[PDB]
Amino acid sequence: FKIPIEELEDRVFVNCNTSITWVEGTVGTLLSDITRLDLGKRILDPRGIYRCNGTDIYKDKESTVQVHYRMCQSCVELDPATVAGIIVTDVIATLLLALGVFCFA
Amino acid sequence: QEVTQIPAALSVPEGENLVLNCSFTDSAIYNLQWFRQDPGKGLTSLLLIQSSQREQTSGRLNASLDKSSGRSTLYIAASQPGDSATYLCAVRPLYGGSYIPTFGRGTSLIVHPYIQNPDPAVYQLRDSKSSDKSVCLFTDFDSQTNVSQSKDSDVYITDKTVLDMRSMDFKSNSAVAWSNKSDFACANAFNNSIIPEDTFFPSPESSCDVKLVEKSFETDTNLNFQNLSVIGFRILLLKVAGFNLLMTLRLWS
Amino acid sequence: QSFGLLDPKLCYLLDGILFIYGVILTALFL
Amino acid sequence: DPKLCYLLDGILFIYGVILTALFLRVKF
Amino acid sequence: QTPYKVSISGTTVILTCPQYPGSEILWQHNDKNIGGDEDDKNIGSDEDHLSLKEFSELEQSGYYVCYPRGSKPEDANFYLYLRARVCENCMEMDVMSVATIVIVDICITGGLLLLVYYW
Amino acid sequence: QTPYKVSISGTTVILTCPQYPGSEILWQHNDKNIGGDEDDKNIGSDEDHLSLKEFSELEQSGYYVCYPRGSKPEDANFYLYLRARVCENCMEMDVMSVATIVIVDICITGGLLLLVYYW
Amino acid sequence: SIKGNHLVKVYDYQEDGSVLLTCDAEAKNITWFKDGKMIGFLTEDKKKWNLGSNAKDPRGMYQCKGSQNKSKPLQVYYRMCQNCIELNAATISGFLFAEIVSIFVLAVGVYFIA
Amino acid sequence: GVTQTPKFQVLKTGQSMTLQCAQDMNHEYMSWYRQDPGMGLRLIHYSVGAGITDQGEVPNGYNVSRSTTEDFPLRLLSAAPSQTSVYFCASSYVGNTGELFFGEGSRLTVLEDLKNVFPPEVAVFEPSEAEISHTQKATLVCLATGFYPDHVELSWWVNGKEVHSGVSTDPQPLKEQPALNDSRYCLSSRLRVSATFWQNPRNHFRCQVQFYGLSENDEWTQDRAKPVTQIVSAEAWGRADCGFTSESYQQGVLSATILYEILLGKATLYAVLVSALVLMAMVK
Ligand SMILES: *[C@@H]1O[C@H](CO)[C@@H](O[C@@H]2O[C@H](CO)[C@@H](O[C@@H]3O[C@H](CO)[C@@H](O)[C@H](O)[C@@H]3O)[C@H](O)[C@H]2NC(C)=O)[C@H](O)[C@H]1NC(C)=O
Ligand SMILES: *[C@@H]1O[C@H](CO)[C@@H](O[C@@H]2O[C@H](CO)[C@@H](O[C@@H]3O[C@H](CO)[C@@H](O)[C@H](O)[C@@H]3O)[C@H](O)[C@H]2NC(C)=O)[C@H](O)[C@H]1NC(C)=O
Ligand SMILES: *[C@@H]1O[C@H](CO)[C@@H](O[C@@H]2O[C@H](CO)[C@@H](O[C@@H]3O[C@H](CO)[C@@H](O)[C@H](O)[C@@H]3O)[C@H](O)[C@H]2NC(C)=O)[C@H](O)[C@H]1NC(C)=O
Ligand SMILES: *[C@@H]1O[C@H](CO)[C@@H](O[C@@H]2O[C@H](CO)[C@@H](O)[C@H](O)[C@H]2NC(C)=O)[C@H](O)[C@H]1NC(C)=O
Ligand SMILES: *[C@@H]1O[C@H](CO)[C@@H](O[C@@H]2O[C@H](CO)[C@@H](O)[C@H](O)[C@H]2NC(C)=O)[C@H](O)[C@H]1NC(C)=O
Ligand SMILES: CC(C)CCC[C@@H](C)[C@H]1CC[C@H]2[C@@H]3CC=C4C[C@@H](O)CC[C@]4(C)[C@H]3CC[C@]12C
Ligand SMILES: CC(C)CCC[C@@H](C)[C@H]1CC[C@H]2[C@@H]3CC=C4C[C@@H](O)CC[C@]4(C)[C@H]3CC[C@]12C
Ligand SMILES: *[C@@H]1O[C@H](CO)[C@@H](O)[C@H](O)[C@H]1NC(C)=O
Ligand SMILES: *[C@@H]1O[C@H](CO)[C@@H](O)[C@H](O)[C@H]1NC(C)=O
Ligand SMILES: *[C@@H]1O[C@H](CO)[C@@H](O)[C@H](O)[C@H]1NC(C)=O
Ligand SMILES: *[C@@H]1O[C@H](CO)[C@@H](O)[C@H](O)[C@H]1NC(C)=O
Ligand SMILES: *[C@@H]1O[C@H](CO)[C@@H](O)[C@H](O)[C@H]1NC(C)=O
Repeated sequence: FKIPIEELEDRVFVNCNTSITWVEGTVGTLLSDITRLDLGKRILDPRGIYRCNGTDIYKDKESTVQVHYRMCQSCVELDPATVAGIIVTDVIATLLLALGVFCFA
Repeated sequence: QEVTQIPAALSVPEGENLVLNCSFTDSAIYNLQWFRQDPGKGLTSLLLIQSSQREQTSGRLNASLDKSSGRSTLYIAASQPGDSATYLCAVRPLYGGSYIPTFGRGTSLIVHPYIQNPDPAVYQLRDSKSSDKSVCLFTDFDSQTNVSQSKDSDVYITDKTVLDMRSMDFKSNSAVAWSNKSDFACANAFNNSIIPEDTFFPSPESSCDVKLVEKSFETDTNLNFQNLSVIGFRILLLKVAGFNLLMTLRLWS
Repeated sequence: QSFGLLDPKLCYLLDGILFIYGVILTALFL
Repeated sequence: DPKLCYLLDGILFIYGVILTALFLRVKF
Repeated sequence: QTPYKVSISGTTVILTCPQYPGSEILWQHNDKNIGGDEDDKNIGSDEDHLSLKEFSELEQSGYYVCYPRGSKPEDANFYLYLRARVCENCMEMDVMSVATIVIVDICITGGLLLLVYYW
Repeated sequence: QTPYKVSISGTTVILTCPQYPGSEILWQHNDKNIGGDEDDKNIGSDEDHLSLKEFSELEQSGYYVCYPRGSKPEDANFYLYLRARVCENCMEMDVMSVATIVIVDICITGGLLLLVYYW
Repeated sequence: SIKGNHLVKVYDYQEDGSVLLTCDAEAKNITWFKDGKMIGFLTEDKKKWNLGSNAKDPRGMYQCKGSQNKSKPLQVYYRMCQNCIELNAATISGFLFAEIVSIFVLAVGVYFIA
Repeated sequence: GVTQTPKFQVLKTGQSMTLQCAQDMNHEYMSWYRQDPGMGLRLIHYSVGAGITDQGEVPNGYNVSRSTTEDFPLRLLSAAPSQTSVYFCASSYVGNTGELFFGEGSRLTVLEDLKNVFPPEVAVFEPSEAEISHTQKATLVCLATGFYPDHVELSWWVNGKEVHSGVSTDPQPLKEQPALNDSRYCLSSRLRVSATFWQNPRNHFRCQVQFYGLSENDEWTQDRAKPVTQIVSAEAWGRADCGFTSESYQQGVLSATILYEILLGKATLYAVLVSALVLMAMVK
């Protein structure tokens, strides 16, 4: 079944005709009305499973929805050549320090 | 033949039950339609009453017909500000003639949202570039308060409008007045209409807190890569500094 | 608030490599 | 935040160089 | 209910639907059949996995569901809503993870320090 | 085939329309006429150059086009899209540019180290 | 306009750095050209062509192939300040202090070794 | 459904215009209604089938034809100033249900001379700091002033997408000079946003105004630019102006990065020098 969720102004909410049953995941917060549940900021990666009955023709109906948001606020850009560049720089630097302590010894 | 609606205008607070009546001079009809217009933007109808049907219900809307009494009623349960629109009543003759509908004069409805925490205040918006006008905003006033036009032609005041913010489920009322010439300090602009004495007039002095600003901070991938570049540069700097120091000690020995 | 890996904890992490190291070798003259 | 970070970094750096001069000159 | 197993490796996105033992399966996304034909090499279907190549955030984010084969769209009752951003060679690291390499880098250097000093 | 020539100097931005030589050249910006004359002092026109002074990103970033006199600007064979946040006296750190300031530093340093070495 | 071809328009404002171009050609084949060269093939289910973050400063010549004889090239030019430094007295003051103390440490070091 | 075109139209006294209405549900009954402000709604010619036509209640000055049940055109052979009104197209089935489907509507204006029309000027004003300090909410107001006629559509765009939440628009324009006609109209719209979202520099707010005016075939001989149908927009960036934001972070980290490679080249050059002396001593 279609569980409608909307993305108003960096916040994510779950909207249903009736109450929201919570399964393991981000609990979030509830608004002034029980029928709508708030999941917080979009860039906080809200992940969870939620349940809700519909109305009219759907009632009685069981519905389950899984929400999976994967934002890259914790991602970086580096091609394999660039990576190899950093490991090369650190290994030559470490060997340079090793040479220095060799001269000290 | 003719359709008359009673009343023509209505103003009620939100949550009240509403009764609207439509009248016709001929009972030899087969149709009944109720339309919604707000204020134009086409006509929307969610209702249908047939001559063989006494009552029709859809959503929060009830409707009844009495052909013998020549009466038609529309019932609204728990009226909301979204119901503020012009409602029409239409009928069609039973005979297989011209099938011309005879629309009524129409009924206007305004529903006032119930504000939970009144907080009247007047704020001044900073003037934008390429514009010589000044704008001030009066907002969060109780629904029993209400504004009127200015006393001079060089000052323009708009009517109050209701706002809905789904993210914070908030409802509010506000009005906007602007003028171009002279002395337009909005401590005097909203004058023709009486406003509550506790209305907040902020001082021209401005103040704010960095704590609220920090809540809006966000991150991007390029910034993250730049930060890792920073950390890397520090690592190589410490390593080369250690080697340099070691060389100073060796050569000074 | 979403720092990702722009968290300030990284900002004051590497200076620890000289902070807690500095507070130890200070014992040489005492 | 970052600017204060580098100020602490510089402060520890000057402390370290002064102390390094200290034991370098004291010992030999 | 068994959660959808989603895996990201760069711009390649893999969907797993362990809710059935298998032997028949079909996908749907935003009310259209995705993954049922070989004619497009950008996408592919495995025994239990669905493979997307150069995933695009804006127009490929939405509802995903397993039918499975022989079933009908309306009888589905457990949907997944996915909207994710990704770049080529974009991997995920957390604050604690990136703090690990810094310490071991010092740790290995300590290993070099002790043994060259013996010479 | 010949691309547009764009020049930048602080808050002053000047464009060049190398095509349509000889004939009188007119300009449009966001499908509105723009040029020299005396309507504004911040904007001036040359024989084939359009000069913008004290630039602003909010209202001056958009489509631009140069067309000959008489010929309809819509029938012009080319279009340009321009965005740039202008900064007064804010010189930039291009990858080739940042290499330069490094080398100049050894030049100035390489001098004062030898005198104290020769000290 | 459309009757003057110019079939390439740009979708620019986007909560991430991606810059998007739109070709209004028929959905049977969409191919993209950069400086007149084959650079990419776009499928009918795809509608946009991505040039990555605007921070890379995408500046080039682009055109798309529909059923008739290409599209008028569009010269897109981006100059963002991912690299503009604002020369306020605080910044030059800080850079000045930084490199003068740097030269101080080199002076002390070279005086020590020599 | 019922589709009618165009949304808006401006005409010169004496011009000719034809309105298009089409349906795809094989409705037998088609009708046209014109609505004038505050005296009633009236009926124009109608057709219940292909090839027939009965006159309406205001039949003068309007013209129709029924050659195909899927299309119903309305034609104005000669435009008069009194014909300025709002028009609607209606279609329905016969007998089965009695339902009625109303078109989106068309707005038309006839003027003596076209020199009076003007394009709107759009401005956007940022919220006061007092409001965000007190109610922790930011309100954006967009003004659209001095245009003629009022064939204007206004919308808000955030990050390249249209928003339909937290937006209020004045249902009726306000005239600059209400004493006499004609006069240029002013319109205002309000958008309210939580203080956290407004104070984000990446958030870009745009106020779009779409104006319907003259066509390319319209003759223009005035000393000003031809007011063709166009779109006027106003832009605005999110800002805070009291505290630390990402823009300060970006420039700070970039200046820090820059300083690091001069320090790195500094350190590498010094390391090269001492190591060069070291290996020279080693070789010798
Ligand atoms: C939550 O409650 C709302 C309000 O009742 C439900 O929305 C309603 O959904 C029905 C379909 O279930 C819509 O009917 C529509 O009618 C026509 C038929 O030609 C067509 O537009 C659609 O195919 C559809 O059948 C109805 O318009 C819609 N709204 C109202 C005010 O009744 C909703 O389904 C409930 N459930 C969920 C999960 O949101
Ligand atoms: C949302 O939907 C459910 C589905 O009908 C609503 O009814 C609840 O359904 C469950 C599952 O069938 C019932 O639990 C069962 O009840 C009996 C007695 O124990 C038995 O068949 C099973 O052992 C099982 O426990 C539950 O009683 C029933 N609840 C009610 C009030 O009828 C459910 O109420 C809806 N949820 C909400 C929050 O409105
Ligand atoms: C558009 O509607 C107009 C009416 O506004 C129709 O044009 C007018 O039609 C009448 C006949 O219906 C034309 O001639 C008349 O006939 C005789 C000739 O002596 C006499 O009764 C009248 O003096 C009159 O001339 C008439 O010429 C014509 N229009 C005008 C301006 O005089 C017309 O049928 C409709 N157009 C269509 C369906 O294409
Ligand atoms: C709308 O119709 C209702 C229902 O008929 C009217 O309520 C009746 O009003 C009359 C006259 O006062 C009373 O005698 C009846 O007892 C009321 N109830 C019924 C069930 O008839 C109502 O007055 C009408 N409203 C308007 C504004 O005309
Ligand atoms: C759309 O164009 C693409 C390429 O842009 C076509 O696919 C390739 O076409 C080339 C050139 O003819 C062939 O060598 C390849 O074998 C094709 N590859 C595939 C996977 O088909 C594609 O055929 C065009 N679409 C249609 C419907 O003709
Ligand atoms: C990371 C980069 C930017 C900094 C490099 C650190 C270098 C410049 C530091 C590390 C060790 C330092 C030396 C440590 C000890 C002495 C002996 C003292 O009697 C004078 C200062 C002097 C000679 C210091 C000069 C500066 C020095 C060589
Ligand atoms: C590790 C040793 C060499 C000391 C660290 C170097 C010092 C002098 C450098 C490193 C980082 C630098 C800071 C980096 C960024 C800024 C922000 C800018 O708007 C003003 C200058 C300021 C505040 C710099 C001042 C100088 C600084 C503190
Ligand atoms: C409204 O309509 C319903 C239809 O079932 C009817 O039962 C009811 O009596 C009507 N009136 C009210 C006040 O609910
Ligand atoms: C405004 O408020 C007054 C006083 O409550 C009320 O009488 C009046 O009807 C309201 N409306 C107008 C349009 O004046
Ligand atoms: C605004 O005021 C100025 C200064 O008095 C005046 O010259 C100008 O005409 C006014 N503008 C309008 C549109 O009335
Ligand atoms: C506003 O109204 C007050 C009375 O309420 C009156 O004394 C005053 O003159 C009016 N005008 C201004 C500008 O204050
Ligand atoms: C595209 O270009 C040529 C140019 O002469 C034109 O005649 C032809 O019809 C067009 N379409 C094609 C080749 O499909």
